[PDB]
Amino acid sequence: QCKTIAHVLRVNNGQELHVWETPPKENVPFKNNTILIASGFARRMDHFAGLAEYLSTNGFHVFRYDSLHHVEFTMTTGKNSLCTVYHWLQTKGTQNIGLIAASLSARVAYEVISDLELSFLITAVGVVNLRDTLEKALGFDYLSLPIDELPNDLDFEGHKLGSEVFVRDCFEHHWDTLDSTLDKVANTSVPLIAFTANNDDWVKQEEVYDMLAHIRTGHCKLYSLLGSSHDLGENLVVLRNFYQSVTKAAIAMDGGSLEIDVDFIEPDFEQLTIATVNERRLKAEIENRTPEMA
Amino acid sequence: QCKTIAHVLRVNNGQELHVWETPPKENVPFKNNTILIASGFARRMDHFAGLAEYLSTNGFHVFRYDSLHHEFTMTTGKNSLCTVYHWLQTKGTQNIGLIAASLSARVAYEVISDLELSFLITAVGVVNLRDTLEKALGFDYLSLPIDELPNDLDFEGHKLGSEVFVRDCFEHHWDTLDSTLDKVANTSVPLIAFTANNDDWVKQEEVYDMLAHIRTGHCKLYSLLGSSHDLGENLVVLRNFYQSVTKAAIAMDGGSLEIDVDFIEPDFEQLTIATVNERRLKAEIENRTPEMA
Repeated sequence: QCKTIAHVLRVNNGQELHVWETPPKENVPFKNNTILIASGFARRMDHFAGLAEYLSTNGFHVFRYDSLHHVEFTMTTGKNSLCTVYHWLQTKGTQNIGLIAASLSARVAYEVISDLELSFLITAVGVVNLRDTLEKALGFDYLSLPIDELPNDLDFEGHKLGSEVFVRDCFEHHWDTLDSTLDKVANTSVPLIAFTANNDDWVKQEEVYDMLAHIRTGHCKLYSLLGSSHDLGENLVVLRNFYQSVTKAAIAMDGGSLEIDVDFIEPDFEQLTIATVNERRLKAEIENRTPEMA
Repeated sequence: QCKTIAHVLRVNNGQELHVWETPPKENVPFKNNTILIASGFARRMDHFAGLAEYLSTNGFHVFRYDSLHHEFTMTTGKNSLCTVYHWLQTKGTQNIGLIAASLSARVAYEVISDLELSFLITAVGVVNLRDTLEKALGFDYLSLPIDELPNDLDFEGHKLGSEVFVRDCFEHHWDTLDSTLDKVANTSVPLIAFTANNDDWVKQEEVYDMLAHIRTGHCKLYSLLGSSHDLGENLVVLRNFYQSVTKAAIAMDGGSLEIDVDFIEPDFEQLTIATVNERRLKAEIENRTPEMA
């Protein structure tokens, strides 16, 4: 299989998380930052297997990770998965790390950017206002209901969510408002490029600009993905416009720049097909792997 | 003892609640409405023993109830009021007025579009729970993650266990002014809201804002003489409290909202005896047959 490695990280409470590692290609120029990709809610995106391809063909050592589980999700479990993989890279010796995150995973990333030592953060259609996005996505503001009148589960695809556990954590760990985001983002030093989709009914672009406007370093940029809505896997043109945008941003930011009109090597359909089928091989591999304690 | 009867209601889940009943004085004109008084948080107010005195000396049959228990959450407050109301209903009592003050008045505004009450009178009643608690406790604790909260919060004499209380505020939407404004909006119950002239804890502008969302328009705001939020600051502030609410209960029992009404005022010996009767009631509640409710 192209040498992508399956890792099982076993966090001390009986929780497990899977990490998919893809090494850089043999003779491309050196890339200083290791890339972390939050690939938990990315079922419909084949867990970003093709983005890891686009990045290793361009020189990056990639780690993709999913969510902690106990053999349902709250935003705090997403935050703990990212902090677990991150401390494991640090102890394997990795020092320079960039992070890419999209949609709901981007809210989890904005939450720790004033606490984590990251070389950069890139987000795509990232949610800044959880309550408003979940309203737009589900057709109703379920967070306005008494907790005990909640439907048993909600379907926010990427996955499905147990309503009470998840809504209780929103309020208790204050994930819910645009202000909780702006408070977090405010004192960061991490460079950030934010891609918004053009026809995105779920993430208000003005709210993204407002969040960028609170980053007191003024060291950020917003760019837009053409003719896309929130669904980045809508068709193959919207998908590769995401892949190429995020790869030029990873290359620019790896070199301290925020201007993304940069050159890159693009995988062809055959390489991308091999990466898709090679994911099924990895899923079977991870069936029997030694957990690594964390 | 003066005639107050104690009762212990046990609800179907093993929580008890205490109700103190004072019948009207014998030869005074009939009063159509029984009065319920939320008295759980009124330790410093001697659990409203003298307001009951004032009221029964004027013909009202009064019930005062505490909070359900086997710490407190606002929903426990709402279930305690709903339990006693439902219990009085089973006794065939039909016309029921309610008096609530401070924290308890928020509980009262939560259910006033669901209960058939003849009227509601509130004193220094909180319309915006998050803002009052910031003012009372010095800091907005509701802005912290639940796991960084202190063990207890000391609110107005009573200690509040912080995790269970803050979880319930968000979960049952007790926290904002808007939640109050939604519950109050379609009410048919007449309301007199008394505010204190220099209350730091409750903003008068927000009480007027609440009253202004009551579509029927039959409500009135009157203000108490001095008072800060503390109705038991001194004997003058306290008697202005007792006196204002007695005129409002008299006037509203006859469908009026203007309180320049005559009333009978207990003297000091009658209020003292009510205070001592409270010790007597508190002791014998343990040798009282629980009533199912």
